[PDB]
Amino acid sequence: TTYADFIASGRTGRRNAIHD
Amino acid sequence: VKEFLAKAKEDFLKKWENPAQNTAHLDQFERIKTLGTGSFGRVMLVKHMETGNHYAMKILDKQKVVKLKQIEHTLNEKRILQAVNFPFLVKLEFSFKDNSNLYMVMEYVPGGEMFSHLRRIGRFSEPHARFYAAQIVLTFEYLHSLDLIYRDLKPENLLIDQQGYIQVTDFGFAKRVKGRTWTLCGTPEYLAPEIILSKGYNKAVDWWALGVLIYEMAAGYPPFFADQPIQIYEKIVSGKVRFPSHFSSDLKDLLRNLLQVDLTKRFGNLKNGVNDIKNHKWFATTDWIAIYQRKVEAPFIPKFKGPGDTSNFDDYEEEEIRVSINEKCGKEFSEF
Ligand SMILES: N[C@H](COc1cncc(/C=C/c2ccncc2)c1)Cc1c[nH]c2ccccc12
Repeated sequence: TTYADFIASGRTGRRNAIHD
Repeated sequence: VKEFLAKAKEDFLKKWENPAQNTAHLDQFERIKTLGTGSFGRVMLVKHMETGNHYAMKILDKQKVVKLKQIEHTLNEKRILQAVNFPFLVKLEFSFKDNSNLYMVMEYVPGGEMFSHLRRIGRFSEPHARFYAAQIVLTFEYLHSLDLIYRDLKPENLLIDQQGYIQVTDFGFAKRVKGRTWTLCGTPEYLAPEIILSKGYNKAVDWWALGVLIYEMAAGYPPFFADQPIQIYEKIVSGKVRFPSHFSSDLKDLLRNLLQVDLTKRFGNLKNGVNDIKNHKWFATTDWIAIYQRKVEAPFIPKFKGPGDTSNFDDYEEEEIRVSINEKCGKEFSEF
């Protein structure tokens, strides 16, 4: 399930901003 | 509304043109605990001795800010924060600087990040997501009316207060602009196609981020994710979006228009402005005035055993605050 794929991804923690 | 905004702009402008400066000293606060850490700064819980109040103090290392070329963005943040005032914006109480750091003391929101709550519970119901989303709608209406673009919307930057309402924080990317801007900034999952394509953008990017926020709040995961930013950016510009089975027909409709890759018809950036959003089916039951007054029943009240409590916040390695005996970047930060 998409829920499962999300929890298994490396993007469930606090996401950092970008610029450079 | 138009009546409210008009007067709001008057107060903001006076402050914007004559920013308060150096309204406190480091030695007037007691260091309690670190609440977050970033590349050029950190946020700590502190206790103000005179009043016995607890505050969140954002400390930025001037040298690291310069290395990361965020000087102007930092000046933008403070100048804007000391001038705004809205029920859903965390209040800046004091600001000052010393030889090494810049300091911004804000009101403490013990409830914690929406992020933490959202992840623990999985997803919020639609009435729940609608309650929070409505607060962002009015906040963006407010900010934009002042020619301010937020550019940093995400669950990580939303705090939940004692009344259960949201408090937006982190104005690191906020900027006052009329017309287009070009800085590549934000968070991968939340970037509008215009930003990734590097082609001059306006406040429409905030409304797009609202689209991402609502989806994540209601689904439990963002509409666009993958382990590599590139991979995430490919999905955002594709013009493709999948919606969970439980999403209501209206919600899917509100999101199709918000996550519109064609910013020349994306809700919020149309002739009707924000009203295309406020008068949409999914918000039919929302009493916008009730939300601003905070007279609506909150879907959840965070708990705390007392002021100063930090259990709604993660633990972070406690590092020491040093201040060199030599001024570091005076000129660059003179107006702060
Ligand atoms: N995302 C964390 C916290 O970020 C911020 C940023 N600005 C204001 C608050 C405000 C937090 C807060 C907490 C409780 N009550 C009131 C306000 C929190 C680390 C982080 C990412 N970029 C940063 C840049 C500078 C310092 C830290 C970070």
